[PDB]
Amino acid sequence: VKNLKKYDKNDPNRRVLARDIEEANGGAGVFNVDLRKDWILENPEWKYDKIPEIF
Amino acid sequence: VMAPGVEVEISKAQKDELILSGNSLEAVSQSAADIQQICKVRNKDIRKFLDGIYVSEKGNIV
Amino acid sequence: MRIENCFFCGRPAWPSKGITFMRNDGKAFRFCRSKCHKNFKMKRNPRKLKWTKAYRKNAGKEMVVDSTLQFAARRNVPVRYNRELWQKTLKAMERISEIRARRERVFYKKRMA
Amino acid sequence: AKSARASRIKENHQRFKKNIAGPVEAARLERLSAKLMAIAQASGVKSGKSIGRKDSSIVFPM
Amino acid sequence: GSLAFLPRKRAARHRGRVKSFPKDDPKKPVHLTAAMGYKAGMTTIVRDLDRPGAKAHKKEVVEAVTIIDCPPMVVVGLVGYIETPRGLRSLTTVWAEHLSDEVKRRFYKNWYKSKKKAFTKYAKKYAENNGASITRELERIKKYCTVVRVLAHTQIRKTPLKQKKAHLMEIQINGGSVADKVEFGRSLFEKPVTIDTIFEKDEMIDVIAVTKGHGFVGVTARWGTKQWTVARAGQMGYHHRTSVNHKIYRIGKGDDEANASTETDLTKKKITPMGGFVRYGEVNNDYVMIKGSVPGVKKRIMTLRKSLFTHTSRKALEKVELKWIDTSSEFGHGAFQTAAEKKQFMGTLKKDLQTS
Amino acid sequence: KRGAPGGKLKMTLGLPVGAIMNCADNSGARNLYIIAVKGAGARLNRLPAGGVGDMVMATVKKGKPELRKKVHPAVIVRQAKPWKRFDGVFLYFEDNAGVIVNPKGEMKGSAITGPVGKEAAELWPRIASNAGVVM
Amino acid sequence: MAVRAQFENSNEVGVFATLTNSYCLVALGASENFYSVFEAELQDVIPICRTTIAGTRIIGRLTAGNRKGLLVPTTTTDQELQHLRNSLPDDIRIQRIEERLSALGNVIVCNDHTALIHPDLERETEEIIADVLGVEVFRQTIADHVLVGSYMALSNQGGLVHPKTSIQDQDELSSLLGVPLVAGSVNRGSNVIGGGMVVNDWLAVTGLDTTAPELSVIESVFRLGEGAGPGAINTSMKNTIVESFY
RNA sequence: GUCCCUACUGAUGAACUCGUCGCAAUGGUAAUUCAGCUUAGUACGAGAGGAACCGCUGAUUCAGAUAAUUGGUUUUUGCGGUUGUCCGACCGGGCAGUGCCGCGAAGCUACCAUCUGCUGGAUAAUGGCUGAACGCCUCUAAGUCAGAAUCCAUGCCAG
Ligand SMILES: [Zn+2]
Repeated sequence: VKNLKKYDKNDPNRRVLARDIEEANGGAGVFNVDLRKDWILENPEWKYDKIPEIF
Repeated sequence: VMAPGVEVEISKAQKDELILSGNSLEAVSQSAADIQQICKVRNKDIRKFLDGIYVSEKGNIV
Repeated sequence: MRIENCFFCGRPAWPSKGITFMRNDGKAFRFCRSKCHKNFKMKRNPRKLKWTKAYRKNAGKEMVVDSTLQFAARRNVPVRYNRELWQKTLKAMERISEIRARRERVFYKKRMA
Repeated sequence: AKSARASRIKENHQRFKKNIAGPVEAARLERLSAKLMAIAQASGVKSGKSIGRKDSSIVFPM
Repeated sequence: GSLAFLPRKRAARHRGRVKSFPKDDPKKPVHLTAAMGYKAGMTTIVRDLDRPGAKAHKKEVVEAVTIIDCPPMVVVGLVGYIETPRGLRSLTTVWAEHLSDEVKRRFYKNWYKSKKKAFTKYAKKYAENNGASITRELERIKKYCTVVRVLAHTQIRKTPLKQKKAHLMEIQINGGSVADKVEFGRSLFEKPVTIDTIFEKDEMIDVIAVTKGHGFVGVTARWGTKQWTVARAGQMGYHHRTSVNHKIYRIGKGDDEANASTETDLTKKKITPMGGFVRYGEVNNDYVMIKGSVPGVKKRIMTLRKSLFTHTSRKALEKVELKWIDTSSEFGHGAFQTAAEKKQFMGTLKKDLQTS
Repeated sequence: KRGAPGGKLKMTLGLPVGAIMNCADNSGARNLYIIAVKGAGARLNRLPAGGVGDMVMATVKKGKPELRKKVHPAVIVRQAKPWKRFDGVFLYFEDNAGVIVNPKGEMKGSAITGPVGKEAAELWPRIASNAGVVM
Repeated sequence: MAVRAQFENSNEVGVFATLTNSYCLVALGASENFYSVFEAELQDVIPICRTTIAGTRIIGRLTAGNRKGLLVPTTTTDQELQHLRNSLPDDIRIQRIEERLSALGNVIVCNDHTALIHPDLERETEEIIADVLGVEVFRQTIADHVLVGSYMALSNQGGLVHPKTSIQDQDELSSLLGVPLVAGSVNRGSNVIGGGMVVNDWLAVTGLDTTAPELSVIESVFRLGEGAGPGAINTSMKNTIVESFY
């Protein structure tokens, strides 16, 4: 936190930010969020896998 | 969409200005009118909101 | 998703099937059929009605002490996703199901001895 | 509320048709027609090349 | 009621007709417009919804879906129409050779006592060097027609129905020159065409059917009350309807043996409910699984056709991730997906000991 | 601003106009008498009705005399008539119950006795904050 | 630092957010404005999880936890639980509790050393909280309001309490906790502090209707921003508080 | 203190050999309002306050269907309990115009349940382009551009 840089909307090389990501990839009612993008598993390829629920 | 035979350019002589030239005066003028009509304010104040595309000069290329 | 169990009779309660009763004390009452709901509303004892798992367990019509039933229970502590873990779990579920079938066959044989 | 037959609503529908559904349905049709093609390819008078005659009224009988 | 569904009359035909195919342009690839199927029933599912902007976004929702038994249809003909100042006119039709007994039953009304003599001379026209005349008919279609349709019939003897008479209809070919469409149909002669070949998953379609009859019913139910504008008593039900925008959620292959299995439910089970569809039976063929309610009773003939207009909604551009399909009994309050699950839940029984 | 909630999905309405319900907060009111609902569409001979999460107008039939003085707005919290939630779950409560709220959506009381409807908690943040059991 | 934000158009950020010293939970809905302000304030220092519990957006009033653990009601589904587990590092322990008062964010306030609970919680829930959160659990009613999670917000630097709390009770709570406490309001006169504000040791998010005097009180008591200091309220800002909230 | 013809609404139908697949003259014609999200605490504003176009998601009414689920309905007189009387008693049953009660499939229903409701052209008020009448000027006289939930049609029902 003390090693961070304060966010400002005018700096050229600012942080990307999810607002900018959704504005680039559609809008507020069109962007589809990937809920598994931040999944921290053991093997990174196990993301986007259909976990069985009923057998 | 301009009529066939009318060329429109962003000319670098003055700022925020657009040149619309051609051979058919009717087509040129109608294209200018179409742009001016497409950019018109609604439900605002005419005396306070003063933005749009307007015909500034009329004449000949040569 | 999840497979629920009927509060009254214990049959598998699948999505859409049944009515859920929310009592004012804060506990939820999930039923699998209108039969179960109406029995609960007329306040009969599932421990007395003979077509219920409560009655059958009370009267010892089913096996209740076995590792094949200790292996499955509700989990309140999540485990991090692991493909080997889920696949091996599925195979273990198959093994457990057939072992349970054989044990229940033996139990009902012993009851009908 | 804008009517379902409003001109602005029709124009918005036209844009949506032309910029999303167009490409999506084009790809879908390409795949489907590929499958159709897979299943499908799974003297003039005396030969039929010259299309001749097989075997109330508009005019008054004379 | 609505003055748009009047003269409130019984449907003139049981099959139900398309009445409009989507407009055709040569730039698209060659394809067929419509298909046929038989209503088997309807069931319950759970879909992981991805509707950005909805409160059920990234949530599981329970939906009702209608199941249509769709055995592959057989192409047996090709019809060519011309444009005239009075409309479209069927210039000529050329059939296939070796027609089936079911389509010949369609042609006949008392099939049992009849000498089954339909299209025999036409087959002789193929075989006895009148193929010149047949090619002449094909070339007439090539050089004079503007729209081409293909004659196709269903397979009752695969559908679990007491009926034996099939159903013919013309499916319009779109996307190409008339020559390309003629070659396509001629090559499609004597070949089965599948529903996964005509449609596919995620696609909204239009369903043409005859909604169920209820006989002479008064105004209270006929219109919904407390000159043609005044509510009158008469026939209510058995009405031709074209219902639009129904999402195709799944196409099951019939021979898959795991039609009802999803990537979430690892149960090797098929679409047919435990005990069979009530009043219908089992679905052993290709089946179409579509959202919502659809006109028609069980085992009724149904027409499935492509949308007339390119879609304007995000519900038509969405993927459908299925979680599970209900296979419990429709004959009562069923709670078991499979007989194996029922046996495992209830244990072994007295008749089990007596038989074993 | 009319107290019509936004984004609410369809549910079966269980409390019509002229309906007596319990009061779930410690505001001192015991029962409420729904006389009007917000967002209703006037069609001939139909009595308007409201479901869990709808704002209504009610007169306190019994309770605190300060509250038995004016027509108060109220968000209805519990519904005895069964309704379906989009997860396919049909459910109902033991009684019909609501809480006194201002037109902005803020409660006069400080606590809610009994459980709260999930739709009401989602629709009104203050009820979600003053609720103890949410199902 | 103290920032003002709105979830969708609502000033109650505590209903839709849960901020701790090792993770942040954000309600999922429509746009990414709320997640984005939280991310711009926490640029990947700690994970942020877009989560739903029981198909609701009230995750802030439904979940309680600190940097050592997270507790969710029994109504939480296995999918949501697994989402939380995959999103959060293994150094945080997540559990579902079978409490009748399923409004966990309303019945529990917890800093990283102590927790204060609704007096009618079950004993088993008490040991579960004391074990998972790793805190000393005390039962108390704040300003005679039995929902501590709704009527008080706590951090390891301080704690802001219902505006109508007695001085004796405030002193007793301060002694029992170990941090400074101040009686203040959020969102221009709102008493629901927990529902209108989320705070950790270095970040607070309030509603957009939070006035300047009360935002300065928040920054001061929670030591957010330069010097801060709970004492400055009693020295530098008295005139402001007396003139504004007379 | 004076059951008939016809209109309308549906249903059959002779002759054109029976049948299958079609076309479409003409007639009918359908959707409606609100809200929420983003735009945006933005434009605008001293302050207090505070929009809109595109894009997205729901709800009211209306219309047409449908029954997976969930209620209701029971002559399934299907099963069980129970009152009075009777068949000598048990068992098994009759009678009480369906004795009474509980559950109850199937069918039927229900904005008490669920699904679906679609696009081109030409216009009015009006705003324009070129340009006479009238050596200025002028949207009009010749010519022409846009534009309303309007008009005519497609989609839809009948044939
Ligand atoms: Zn049950």
